[PDB]
Amino acid sequence: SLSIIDVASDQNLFQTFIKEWRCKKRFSISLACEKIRSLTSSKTGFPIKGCDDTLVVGLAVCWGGRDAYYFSLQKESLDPSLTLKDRMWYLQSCLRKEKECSVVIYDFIQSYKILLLSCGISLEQSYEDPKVACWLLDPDSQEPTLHSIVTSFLPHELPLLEGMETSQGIQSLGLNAGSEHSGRYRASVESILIFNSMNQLNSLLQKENLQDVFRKVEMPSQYCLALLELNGIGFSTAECESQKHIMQAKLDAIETQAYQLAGHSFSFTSSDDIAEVLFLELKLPPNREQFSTSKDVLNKLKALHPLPGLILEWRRITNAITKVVFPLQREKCLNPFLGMERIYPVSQSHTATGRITFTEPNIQNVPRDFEIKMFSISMRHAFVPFPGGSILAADYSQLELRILAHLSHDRRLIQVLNTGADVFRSIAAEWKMIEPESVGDDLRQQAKQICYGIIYGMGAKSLGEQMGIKENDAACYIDSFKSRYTGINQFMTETVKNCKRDGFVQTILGRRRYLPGIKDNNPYRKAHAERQAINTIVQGSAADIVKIATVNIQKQLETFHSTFKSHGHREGMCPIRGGFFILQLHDELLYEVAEEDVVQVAQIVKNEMESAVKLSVKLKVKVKIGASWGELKDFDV
DNA sequence: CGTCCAATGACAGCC
DNA sequence: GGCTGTCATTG
Ligand SMILES: Nc1nc2c(ncn2[C@H]2CC[C@@H](COP(=O)(O)OP(=O)(O)OP(=O)(O)O)O2)c(=O)[nH]1
Ligand SMILES: CN(C(=S)Cn1[nH]c2cccc-2c1C(F)(F)F)c1ccccc1
Ligand SMILES: [Mg+2]
Repeated sequence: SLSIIDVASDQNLFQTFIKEWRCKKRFSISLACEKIRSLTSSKTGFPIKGCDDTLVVGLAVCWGGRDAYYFSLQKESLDPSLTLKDRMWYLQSCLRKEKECSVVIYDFIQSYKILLLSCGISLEQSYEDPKVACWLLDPDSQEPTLHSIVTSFLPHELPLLEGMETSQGIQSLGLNAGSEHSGRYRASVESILIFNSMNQLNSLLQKENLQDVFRKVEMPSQYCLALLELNGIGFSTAECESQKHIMQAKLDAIETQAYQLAGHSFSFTSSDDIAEVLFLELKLPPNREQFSTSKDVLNKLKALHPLPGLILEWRRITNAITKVVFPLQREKCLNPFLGMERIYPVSQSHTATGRITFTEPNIQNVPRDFEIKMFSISMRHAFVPFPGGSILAADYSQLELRILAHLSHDRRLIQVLNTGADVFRSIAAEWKMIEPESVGDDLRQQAKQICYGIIYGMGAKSLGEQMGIKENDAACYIDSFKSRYTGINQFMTETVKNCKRDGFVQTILGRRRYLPGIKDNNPYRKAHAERQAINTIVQGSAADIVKIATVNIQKQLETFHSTFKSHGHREGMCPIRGGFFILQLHDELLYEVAEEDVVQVAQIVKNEMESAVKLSVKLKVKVKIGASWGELKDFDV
């Protein structure tokens, strides 16, 4: 059945364990975490950052069968000759290469950060996370749990999870300290399960030709994101508090001016109070198909009364305060080693198309610079580098357009993209009948939504509502698009044809997203899967290229510079040196770079992004350096 | 009965 | 009166 071998209990048992561990090219580990329920428990270990009530008491190692070698990280040991420092030397020796070696870890990112921050050990091997392999086999599946992995890929070992309800809680069984069971038993069971399950997962990856995407792209991306979560992103409380005051002052002016237009005071959060003022008092025309106060209704009423425009601006500013300012100042944390405050978002790579997003908080959703008549409110000014550094931004110009041109072989789109004329400003120039140089960011952003909207199947009705024209007139723009770019339309038709035949779509690297609704009887559900088939290939291939570029940049930074890998590595152990990954923005990479290395990192980042993948269209990359996320300026190198 | 896609998440407003 | 999804925002 099961066998748990406490290797720190005997010297001869420990030396035999180290001698065998140093010969294994593949094994699994699972950290044993327990919570300090009482001071009388007399449990020793390493404290965890954030969860100070939780200790790392040990570690389980498994390299075959149902045998778990528990590595006790407690001060007390049955063999006092094996001091904790001796065990740390041997644990560090076996977790760092000299020599290919693969370590299977469930929730690799958290385990990597805990091993570094709590135990002072930096992993230096090849990493395999089973939850990432489960995502490659089906990007639309539910986020994996230890119980779900065993239920699907190792059903014979299901009784080993009885009693421990935490197996179905996404988080690692050994890392979930909220369990009442010992970390020794939870880690020993998990190491045996994730090791044998990864063998079946690796077999399924090889059958689906995804074993190289797993080792070269996805798992190295997790390592890059692990350094990101260790770095965090700088945060200026003063700048965030300053713009909060400017926004709260504009709200008071709007509320004062709105009440005067209404004749009385009303609640901006109450739609009934808003509907009574506009429709029952101001006698504004209700919508066709309805006392609705949505964004679509208020935009049609802006031209009849100034109050709808004031309500729309109140909601925009209030959203920037209640859902951005408050979470950022709530999640901020002091970093004594850098002498500044930072925010540490958690990455999320279990997405439908392969994009990367962030949680707690979602830095990607920080609002752009929007004008306020009092000026511009730039929430991104609050994100600053460390004293003596600059924030570096490098983004692909139009990555999804250039991938679409490379896949559709459209000679006209390739010709337009090879020319330095902005497509969005050219669309707005034809739209509003203005010169391209006179197109503002608000109009260019509106033309951007129209461009990608039409490409991914937006209908004539929605296009008319976007372009502010009749539905009959909007269908002519779609007809012109399907005639002006016959290569794109041939790509859209063949993709739906191939997805109806295969039942899935493939990105540029081979990742499959299964879309069973492609043959559904419902006309809305069937067309939704058709639009998903077009978008998953383009948007998914863009995510693949960015992940490739991120991995290559990090490989180059760790060779050009012998400094610390992340800000967490400086804490686990000199002025700051190099560039530090802080944020990924789908088609844009943000790095915190010291002022001395700004020029070299900009050249390293730009070269790796342009040479990540070879397409039939040039991958144009722009680099911008500034004193904050909102003060970025063009940097030509 | 809802026809661009992807994503997170605090409140109005529930059923 | 807690429990969603909805309509904010970003790419
Ligand atoms: N389907 C869809 N995709 C979008 C939309 N907006 C952005 N995207 C995708 C396509 C490209 C990717 C990055 O968009 P950006 O906002 O960076 O715009 P861009 O096309 O890169 O141009 P630029 O960076 O010069 O603004 O996000 C949209 O409204 N619909
Ligand atoms: C008729 N038209 C065209 S073709 C503009 N265009 N150029 C593109 C290169 C790649 C996609 C493109 C589009 C698109 F938007 F159609 F998808 C247009 C549509 C709306 C407003 C103004 C012009
Ligand atoms: Mg961009």
